[PDB]
Amino acid sequence: LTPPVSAGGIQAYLLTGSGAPASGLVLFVVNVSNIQVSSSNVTNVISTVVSNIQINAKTENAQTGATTGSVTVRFPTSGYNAYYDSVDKVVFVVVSFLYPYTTTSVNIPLSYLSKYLPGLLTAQPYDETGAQVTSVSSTPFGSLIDTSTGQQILGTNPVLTSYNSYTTQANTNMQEGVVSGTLTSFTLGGQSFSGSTVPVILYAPFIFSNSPYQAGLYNPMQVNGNLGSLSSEAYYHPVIWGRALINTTLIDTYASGSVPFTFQLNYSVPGPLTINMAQLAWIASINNLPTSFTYLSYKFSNGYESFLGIISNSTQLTAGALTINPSGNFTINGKKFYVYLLVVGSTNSTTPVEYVTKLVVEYPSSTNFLPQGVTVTTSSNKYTLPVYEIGGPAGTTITLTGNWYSTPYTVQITVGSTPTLTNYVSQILLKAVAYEGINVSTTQSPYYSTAILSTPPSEISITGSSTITAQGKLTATSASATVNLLTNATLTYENIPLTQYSFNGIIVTPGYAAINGTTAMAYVIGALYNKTSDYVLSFAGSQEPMQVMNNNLTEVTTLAPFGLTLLAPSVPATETGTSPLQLEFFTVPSTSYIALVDFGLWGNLTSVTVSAYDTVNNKLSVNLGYFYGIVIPPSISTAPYNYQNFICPNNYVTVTIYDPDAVLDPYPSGSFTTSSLPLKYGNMNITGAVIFPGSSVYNPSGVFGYSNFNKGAAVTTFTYTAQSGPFSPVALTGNTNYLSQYADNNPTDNYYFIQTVNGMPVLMGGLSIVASPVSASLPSSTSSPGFMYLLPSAAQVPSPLPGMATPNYNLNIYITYKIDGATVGNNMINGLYVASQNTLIYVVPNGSFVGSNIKLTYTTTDYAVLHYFYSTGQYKVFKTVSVPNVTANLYFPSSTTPLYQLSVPLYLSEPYYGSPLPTYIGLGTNGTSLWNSPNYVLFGVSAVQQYLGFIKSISVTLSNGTTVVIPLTTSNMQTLFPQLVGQELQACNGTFQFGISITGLEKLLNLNVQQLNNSILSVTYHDYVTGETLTATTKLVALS
Ligand SMILES: *[C@@H]1O[C@H](CO)[C@@H](O[C@@H]2O[C@H](CO[C@H]3O[C@H](CO)[C@@H](O)[C@H](O)[C@@H]3O)[C@@H](O[C@H]3O[C@H](CO)[C@@H](O)[C@H](O)[C@@H]3O)[C@H](O[C@@H]3O[C@H](CS(=O)(=O)O)[C@@H](O[C@@H]4O[C@H](CO)[C@@H](O)[C@H](O)[C@H]4O)[C@H](O)[C@H]3O)[C@H]2NC(C)=O)[C@H](O)[C@H]1NC(C)=O
Ligand SMILES: *[C@@H]1O[C@H](CO)[C@@H](O[C@@H]2O[C@H](CO[C@H]3O[C@H](CO)[C@@H](O)[C@H](O)[C@@H]3O)[C@@H](O[C@H]3O[C@H](CO)[C@@H](O)[C@H](O)[C@@H]3O)[C@H](O[C@@H]3O[C@H](CS(=O)(=O)O)[C@@H](O)[C@H](O)[C@H]3O)[C@H]2NC(C)=O)[C@H](O)[C@H]1NC(C)=O
Ligand SMILES: *[C@@H]1O[C@H](CO)[C@@H](O[C@@H]2O[C@H](CO[C@H]3O[C@H](CO)[C@@H](O)[C@H](O)[C@@H]3O)[C@@H](O[C@H]3O[C@H](CO)[C@@H](O)[C@H](O)[C@@H]3O)[C@H](O[C@@H]3O[C@H](CS(=O)(=O)O)[C@@H](O)[C@H](O)[C@H]3O)[C@H]2NC(C)=O)[C@H](O)[C@H]1NC(C)=O
Ligand SMILES: *[C@@H]1O[C@H](CO)[C@@H](O[C@@H]2O[C@H](CO[C@H]3O[C@H](CO)[C@@H](O)[C@H](O)[C@@H]3O)[C@@H](O[C@H]3O[C@H](CO)[C@@H](O)[C@H](O)[C@@H]3O)[C@H](O[C@@H]3O[C@H](CS(=O)(=O)O)[C@@H](O)[C@H](O)[C@H]3O)[C@H]2NC(C)=O)[C@H](O)[C@H]1NC(C)=O
Ligand SMILES: *[C@@H]1O[C@H](CO)[C@@H](O[C@@H]2O[C@H](CO[C@H]3O[C@H](CO)[C@@H](O)[C@H](O)[C@@H]3O)[C@@H](O[C@H]3O[C@H](CO)[C@@H](O)[C@H](O)[C@@H]3O)[C@H](O[C@@H]3O[C@H](CS(=O)(=O)O)[C@@H](O)[C@H](O)[C@H]3O)[C@H]2NC(C)=O)[C@H](O)[C@H]1NC(C)=O
Ligand SMILES: *[C@@H]1O[C@H](CO)[C@@H](O[C@@H]2O[C@H](CO[C@H]3O[C@H](CO)[C@@H](O)[C@H](O)[C@@H]3O)[C@@H](O)[C@H](O[C@@H]3O[C@H](CS(=O)(=O)O)[C@@H](O)[C@H](O)[C@H]3O)[C@H]2NC(C)=O)[C@H](O)[C@H]1NC(C)=O
Ligand SMILES: *[C@@H]1O[C@H](CO)[C@@H](O[C@@H]2O[C@H](CO)[C@@H](O)[C@H](O[C@@H]3O[C@H](CS(=O)(=O)O)[C@@H](O)[C@H](O)[C@H]3O)[C@H]2NC(C)=O)[C@H](O)[C@H]1NC(C)=O
Ligand SMILES: *[C@@H]1O[C@H](CO)[C@@H](O[C@@H]2O[C@H](CO)[C@@H](O)[C@H](O[C@@H]3O[C@H](CS(=O)(=O)O)[C@@H](O)[C@H](O)[C@H]3O)[C@H]2NC(C)=O)[C@H](O)[C@H]1NC(C)=O
Ligand SMILES: *[C@@H]1O[C@H](CO)[C@@H](O[C@@H]2O[C@H](CO[C@H]3O[C@H](CO)[C@@H](O)[C@H](O)[C@@H]3O)[C@@H](O)[C@H](O)[C@H]2NC(C)=O)[C@H](O)[C@H]1NC(C)=O
Ligand SMILES: *[C@@H]1O[C@H](CO)[C@@H](O[C@@H]2O[C@H](CO)[C@@H](O)[C@H](O)[C@H]2NC(C)=O)[C@H](O)[C@H]1NC(C)=O
Ligand SMILES: *[C@@H]1O[C@H](CO)[C@@H](O[C@@H]2O[C@H](CO)[C@@H](O)[C@H](O)[C@H]2NC(C)=O)[C@H](O)[C@H]1NC(C)=O
Ligand SMILES: *[C@@H]1O[C@H](CO)[C@@H](O[C@@H]2O[C@H](CO)[C@@H](O)[C@H](O)[C@H]2NC(C)=O)[C@H](O)[C@H]1NC(C)=O
Ligand SMILES: *[C@@H]1O[C@H](CO)[C@@H](O[C@@H]2O[C@H](CO)[C@@H](O)[C@H](O)[C@H]2NC(C)=O)[C@H](O)[C@H]1NC(C)=O
Ligand SMILES: *[C@@H]1O[C@H](CO)[C@@H](O)[C@H](O)[C@H]1NC(C)=O
Repeated sequence: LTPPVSAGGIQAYLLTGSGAPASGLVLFVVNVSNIQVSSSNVTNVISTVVSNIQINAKTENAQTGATTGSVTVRFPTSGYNAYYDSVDKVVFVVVSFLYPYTTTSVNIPLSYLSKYLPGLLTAQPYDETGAQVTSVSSTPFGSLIDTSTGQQILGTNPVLTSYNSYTTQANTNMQEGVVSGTLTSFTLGGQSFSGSTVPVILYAPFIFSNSPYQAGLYNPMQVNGNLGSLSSEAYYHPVIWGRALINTTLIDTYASGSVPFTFQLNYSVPGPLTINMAQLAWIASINNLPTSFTYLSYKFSNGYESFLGIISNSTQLTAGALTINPSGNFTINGKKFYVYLLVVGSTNSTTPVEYVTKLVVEYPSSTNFLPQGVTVTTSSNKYTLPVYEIGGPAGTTITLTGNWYSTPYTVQITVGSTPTLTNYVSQILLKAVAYEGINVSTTQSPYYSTAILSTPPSEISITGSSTITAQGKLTATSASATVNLLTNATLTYENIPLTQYSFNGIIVTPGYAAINGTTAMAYVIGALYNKTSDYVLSFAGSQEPMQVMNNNLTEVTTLAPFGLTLLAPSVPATETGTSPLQLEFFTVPSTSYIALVDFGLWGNLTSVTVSAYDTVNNKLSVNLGYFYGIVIPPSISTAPYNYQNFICPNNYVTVTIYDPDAVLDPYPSGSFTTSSLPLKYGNMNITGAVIFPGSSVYNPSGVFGYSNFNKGAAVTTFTYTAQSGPFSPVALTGNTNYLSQYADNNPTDNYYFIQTVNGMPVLMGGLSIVASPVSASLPSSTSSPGFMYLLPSAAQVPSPLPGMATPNYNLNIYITYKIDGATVGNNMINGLYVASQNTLIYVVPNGSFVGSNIKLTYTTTDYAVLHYFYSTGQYKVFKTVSVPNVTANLYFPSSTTPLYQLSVPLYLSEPYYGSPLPTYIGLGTNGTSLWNSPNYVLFGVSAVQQYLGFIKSISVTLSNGTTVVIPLTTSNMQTLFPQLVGQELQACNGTFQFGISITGLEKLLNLNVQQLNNSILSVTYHDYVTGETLTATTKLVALS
C-alpha cells in the first residue's frame, strides 16, 4: 500500500479504479499487526479500535484556499459496520461521504477491495460479533455524531448540506471538499497506537491551480534567479519566448489513468497595428475597366500568378484572330452574364494554368434591396473554373471586345516590361487563436502536471475588423459613386443607369517575405441604381477567405454578407454612408511562427489567455490561465586568463554564452517532437499541434481524442552518438529532412525547429569557430547540424527548483604544441578538433604557438531576435582567445664563482617548457637540445620528443682581454657537461638545472690552470618558442 501505514498507525485511501462501486468513498486502516488476535476475542479488539477514531470534514474555495466550513465527528456506539482481516492484520472501515449513499449503506464486492487488502482473497474478513462474512459495506456519514454537540449530525449543518449537494456546488461556488482523520492515542495489551492521515480530496471543479503560482502557469527559470529583474514577479506575471515549453498544473477529480487534454490559446495586443497587403486579383464589369492601361501579372512565393476578371453580356470576347471563351456563367433574375479569367503574360496559352475552385458574386435584390448572391459555375455546372494565360513580347498591345447590356465596349492592354506588384497599407484591430494537445499521466491524483508550447506549429487564424464607406452623386437618370476600404484601396463606379447592375472587387494577400500568395480573401461588390418613392443607390458584397494549393484557389469558409443603402427624392444630391467589414487569414504548419512574428502579434507587448478541455469525461475549465511574451538578445563573456592557462594538461580557458531564447525544454538533455492533426475540442473538431516527448517523429492517423487515433512506426529517431577520429566526438544523427519538427537545447541544431520553408532555413544561427595561423574552421561545408554536443548548465541546491536549465552555456578550450605529431593509427594530430562534450582542442607547431588564437562568433537562434534587432546588429556577438608572450632567462646562481669548484649550476627558466614530472632536456652535437616528458597525457594522446632550442656559443675572456670561443665538438660537449641532461625542479614550473664542468673548462682550454686564469665565462642559448636569445655570465676567480 502506497503511501505506507506505520507501526501502530492509522492511514486512509480514496477508493478508485474500475469496479469501485461509488464516488466519495474513503477507506481507513489501522495497522493492528502489532498485537495478538483470534475469532474468540476479536469483538473486543475491533470495538477497542473504532471508539478512538475521529473524522474531520471541510468545504473550501478551490482558487483562494480559504476554509468556508469545518465539522468534526466520531463513530456512534452501535449501527456502524467494521471489519477485521487475520491475514493482512488490519482493522478497517469505509465511509461514504457524497450523494447518494450519504445516509444508506452501499455494498462493496470483496474482489475490488482486495486490490488494497489481498488477504480478502486469502480468506473471508470477520464481521463485528466475530463471524466470517462474504461482503463489506459503508457506514453512512449522516449517522455520525458532532463532537462539539453530543448529538447525531443535523440536516441544517453547512458541511453535510454541501456534501449532499456537490454536483452543482463545485462549479457554482468554486467549492472543494476535503477529509482527514486521526486516532486518539490509546493503550491496548501493553502496546500503544497513534496517528493522523494525509488529507484526501473528495471533489473539486476542473481548474487551473492558483497556489503558489497565482497565474496558473510559470516559467521555472524566472522562479529561480536567472533572468534579472523579472524574477521579482515570477508568481503573478509569467513570461516566455516564442518556441519553448511553459509549465502548468491542473486539478481533475473526475478522471482516472492517463488523459488527453486539448487547449485553446487567444493572443492579443493593445491598440491597432499597421499591416501590409498585396493585390492578387481585380474583378469587374467591362464598363468599369479603363479604356487603356499597362499591365503584367506577378508571381508569388508559392508560384501562383495574379489575374484579371472581366464580366460581360456577350458569349465571347473577340480580338481579331483570337477568340476567348468564358471561364464560367451565372444569371440575375433571368439576365445572363459570363465571367472571363485572364493572366497577362508570355504567350496565348491554349490549355489551363490555374483555377478558382468556387467564387461568389453578390447583388442588391430588387425585391428588398437586401443582399443575395450565387456561385459562378462552368457550362456543365461543375464548380472549378479555368484561368488562361495570354500575351506576347514587351510593348505588345491587344484590344479585347465585349458588350455590357446593349452597348459594345473595347479595352486595350499593353504588355508591360516589369511585373505590376500593387500594395495596400492598412491599420487593423487584429487578434489570433490556436489549438494544441498532449497526453498527461500522473503519479499523484488529482494533480496533473505538464508543459505546453508557447506557439503551436499548426493552422492559426488571424482576424480583424475595419471599415467600408461610400461617397455618392445622383442625377435624374443615373448615379456616380466611389468606395474606400483597407485604408487606401479605392474602387470607382462608371455612372450606373436606372435598372442596371454593375460590379467591381479585389482579392488580397499579405505582403510579407515567406507567406506571400499562400492565403487570401475575396471581396466583390455588386451595385444597383433604381427608383421607388426615392431614388435608391445600393451596394451588396461577399466577404470570403481562401487558400491556394496545387494551382487551385479555394473557399476555406464563407462569411455573412454586408450591405449599404443610400436614398433621396431630390434629383440633384450628394450622399454618404458606412459599414463594418471583416478580414480572416489562415496559416499553414511550417509557416506559423514566422507569420505571427511578421504580422506583429508576437513581441514584448503580447498577452495570451488559455482554457482547457478534458477529452475523456468532456469538461471545460471554470477559469483561465494568463501569460505574456518576451524577446531577448544574446551576450558572450570569459573568466580572466593569464599565462598559467596554457602551461599544463589540466588547465583551460572558459567562455560563457548567455542566450535564453535557445532553451526550448526546461530539463537540460530533454527532447520533444511535434506533428499536426485534427483534435477534439468541445462540440467540434479543429486542426492543432500534438506534442510528443522523446527523440522520434510520427505521422499519426485518425482524430486525437477518439479510438480512431493511432501513431505508426517512427519515421526517424535522432540521436547523439560517439564517432570516429582522434579523441571521440559526440554528434547528431538522423534524417535531416525532418529536422524542423524536432526540439532540443543545442544551439548548433535548434535553429531548425519551426523555421524551415521550401526545405531551407530562414536563419543561420548558432556557433562558428575560426583559428589561426594553422588554417582551420568548424563547421566544414560537409557537416551535419549538431556537429558538437553543447548543453546549458543546471541549477544548484539553494535554488527552489534544482536540476532545471540556466541560460548559460559553458565551453572549454585548450591550445597546445606538446602533442603535435602524435598519431592514432593512420591519423596525424594537426589543427582544430572537437572532444568530449563542450570541449575544443587546437594543436599547433612549436614556433607557431605564441600569438596563436581562436575567434568565436555567436548568432541568435530565434527569428524574433533577428526581426526586432536587425537594425543595430545586436543579434550577433564575438570573443577572441589568444596565447600571450612570456619572459624567459638563463642564469648562473652568482656573478662570481671560484676555480676551487669542480662544477657549477646554470639554470634555464621558461614557463612554456614546464610539464608533469619527470621531464628532461638532453643536449648534444652542435649544441642541440631535446625535450621529453612521459607523464604528459591529454585525452589519451601523449607528447613526443620536441626540439625547442640550441646552445649558440661558449666563451671565455682571459686576464689580458684575449677571448677564446670553445668549438662545440662532440668531445667538448662530452667533457664540459658529463651530466648531459637537465631536469625539471618542480611540477609545471618553468625551470631546469644544467651543470657545467669547471674542472673540464680548465683542461678544455689547455690553459695554465690557475696561474693566468683570472677569466670571465659567457654563454648563450636560442629558443624557438619566443624567438629570443638568452645569455649568461660569471667571473672565474682564484687566490691572488
Ligand atoms: C516542467 O515541465 C517539464 C516538461 O518538459 C518537465 O520536464 C520533464 O522532466 C522529467 C524529469 O523531471 C524530474 O526531475 C526534475 C529535476 O530535473 C524535477 O523538477 C521534476 O519534478 C521531476 O522529478 C523528465 O523525465 C525523464 O527523466 C527522469 C529522470 O529524472 C526519468 O525518471 C524519466 O523516466 C524520464 O526519462 C522528462 O524528460 C523526458 O521524459 C520522456 C519520457 S516522459 O515524458 O517522462 O514520459 C523521455 O521520452 C522517452 O525517451 C525514451 C528514451 O530512453 C523512449 O524510450 C521513450 O519512447 C520516450 O517516451 C525523454 O527522453 C526525456 O527527456 C522531462 N520532459 C521533457 C519532455 O523534457 C519538468 O520536470 C517540469 N518542471 C517541474 C519543476 O516539474
Ligand atoms: C523586451 O524586454 C526585455 C526586458 O527589459 C528586454 O531585455 C533586456 O535587454 C536589455 C538590452 O536591450 C535593451 O537596449 C536596447 C538598445 O541598446 C533596446 O532594444 C531596449 O532598450 C532594450 O531594453 C538589457 O538591459 C540592459 O540595457 C538597458 C538599456 O536599455 C539598461 O536599462 C539595463 O540596465 C541593462 O544594462 C537586459 O539585460 C539585463 O539587464 C539587467 C538590468 S535590469 O534591466 O534588470 O535593471 C541585468 O540585471 C541582467 O544581468 C541583464 O541580462 C535585458 N533584460 C533581460 C530580461 O535579460 C528586451 O530587450 C525587450 N525587447 C525588446 C523588443 O526591446
Ligand atoms: C496573341 O494573340 C493576340 C491576338 O491575335 C496577338 O495580338 C496581336 O498582336 C499583334 C502584334 O503581334 C505581332 O508582333 C509581335 C512582336 O511584338 C510578335 O511576337 C507576334 O508574333 C506578331 O507578329 C498586333 O499587331 C500590331 O502590332 C504589330 C507589331 O508587330 C504591327 O503589325 C501593328 O503595329 C499592329 O497594330 C495586333 O493588334 C492589331 O493589329 C491589327 C493589324 S494585324 O497586325 O492584325 O495585321 C490592327 O488593325 C489593330 O489596330 C491592332 O489592334 C494584335 N491583335 C489583336 C487585335 O489583339 C498576339 O500577337 C498573340 N501573341 C503571341 C505572340 O502569341
Ligand atoms: C496516452 O498514453 C497511454 C499510456 O499511458 C496510452 O495507453 C496505452 O496504449 C497503448 C497503445 O498505444 C497506441 O494505440 C492507441 C490506440 O488504442 C493510441 O492512442 C496511441 O497513440 C498508440 O498509437 C497500449 O499498448 C498496447 O498495444 C500495443 C500496440 O500498439 C502493444 O505493443 C502493447 O503490448 C499493448 O498491448 C496500452 O494498452 C494496454 O497496455 C497493457 C500493458 S502493456 O502491454 O502496454 O505493458 C496491456 O496489458 C493491455 O492489453 C493494453 O490494452 C496503453 N498503455 C497502458 C499501460 O495502459 C494511450 O493510448 C495514450 N492516449 C492517447 C490518445 O494517445
Ligand atoms: C620547432 O620549430 C622550429 C622553428 O619552426 C623548427 O626549426 C627548424 O629546424 C629545422 C631542422 O629541424 C628538423 O630536424 C629535426 C631533427 O633534429 C626534427 O626534429 C625537426 O622536425 C625537423 O625535421 C631547420 O630545417 C633545416 O635543416 C635541416 C637539417 O636538419 C634540413 O634537412 C632542412 O632541409 C632545413 O634546411 C629549420 O631551419 C630553416 O629551414 C628552412 C626551411 S623549413 O625546414 O623551415 O621548411 C630553410 O629555408 C632555412 O635555411 C633554415 O634556417 C628550422 N626552421 C626555422 C624556420 O627556423 C624546429 O624543427 C621545430 N622543432 C620541432 C621538432 O618541431
Ligand atoms: C514573396 O516571396 C519571396 C520569397 O521569400 C520574396 O522574395 C525575397 O525577398 C527578399 C527580401 O524580402 C523583403 O523585401 C522585398 C522587396 O525587395 C519585399 O517584397 C518583401 O515583402 C520583404 O520586405 C529579397 O531580398 C530576396 O532576394 C534574396 O535576398 C537574399 C538576402 S535577404 O536577407 O535579403 O533575404 C539573398 O541571399 C538571395 O540571393 C536573394 O535571392 C527575395 N528572394 C527571392 C528568392 O527572390 C518576395 O519579396 C515576396 N514578395 C512580396 C509580395 O512581398
Ligand atoms: C451555367 O449554365 C449552365 C448551362 O450551360 C447551367 O447548368 C444547368 O443547370 C440546370 C439547373 O440547375 C441543370 O438542371 C442542368 O443540368 C441538365 O439538366 C437537363 C434537363 S433541364 O435542366 O434542361 O430541364 C438534363 O439534360 C441533364 O440532367 C443536365 O444536362 C444544367 N445544364 C447543363 C447543360 O449542365 C447553370 O445553371 C448556369 N449557371 C448559372 C448559375 O446560371
Ligand atoms: C445582352 O446582349 C445580347 C447579344 O448577344 C442581346 O441579345 C439579343 O437578344 C434579343 C432578344 O432578347 C434579340 O432581339 C436580338 O436579335 C437580333 O436583333 C438585332 C437588332 S436589335 O433588336 O438588338 O436592335 C438584329 O440585328 C439581328 O438580326 C437579330 O439577331 C439579340 N440581339 C442581338 C444583337 O443579337 C441582349 O439585349 C442583352 N442582354 C441583357 C442582359 O441586357
Ligand atoms: C504494519 O507494520 C509492519 C511494521 O511496520 C509493516 O510490515 C512491514 O512492511 C512491509 C509489509 O507490508 C507491505 O507490503 C505488502 C506487499 O508486499 C502490502 O500488502 C502491505 O499493504 C504493505 O504495504 C514489509 O516490506 C516489511 O518487511 C515489514 N516490516 C517488518 C519487518 O515487519 C506493515 O507495512 C504495516 N502493516 C501492514 C500489513 O500494512
Ligand atoms: C486475544 O486472544 C489470544 C488468545 O486466543 C491472546 O493471545 C495470547 O496472549 C498471551 C498474553 O497476552 C500470550 O502469552 C500468548 O502467546 C497468546 N496465546 C495465543 C493462543 O496466541 C491475545 O493476547 C488476545 N488479545 C487481546 C487484546 O485480548
Ligand atoms: C477565445 O477565442 C474564441 C474563438 O474561438 C472565443 O470563443 C468563442 O466565443 C464566441 C462569443 O464570444 C462564440 O460565438 C463561440 O462559441 C466561441 N468559439 C468557439 C469556436 O468555441 C473567445 O472569444 C475567446 N475566449 C476567451 C478565452 O476569451
Ligand atoms: C620555480 O622553481 C624555482 C627553482 O629553481 C624557484 O626559484 C627559487 O625561488 C625561491 C623563492 O620563490 C628562492 O628562495 C630560490 O633561491 C630559488 N631557487 C634558485 C635555484 O634560485 C621559483 O620560485 C619557482 N617559480 C614558480 C613560479 O613556481
Ligand atoms: C616576445 O617578446 C620578445 C621581447 O620583446 C620579442 O623578442 C624581442 O624582439 C625582437 C624580435 O622582433 C628581437 O630582436 C629581440 O632580441 C627580442 N628582445 C629580447 C628581450 O630579447 C618577441 O618578438 C616576442 N615573441 C613573439 C613571437 O611574439
Ligand atoms: C483545382 O484544380 C485541379 C486541377 O489540377 C484539381 O486538382 C481540383 O479538382 C481543383 N479544385 C479542387 C481542389 O477541388
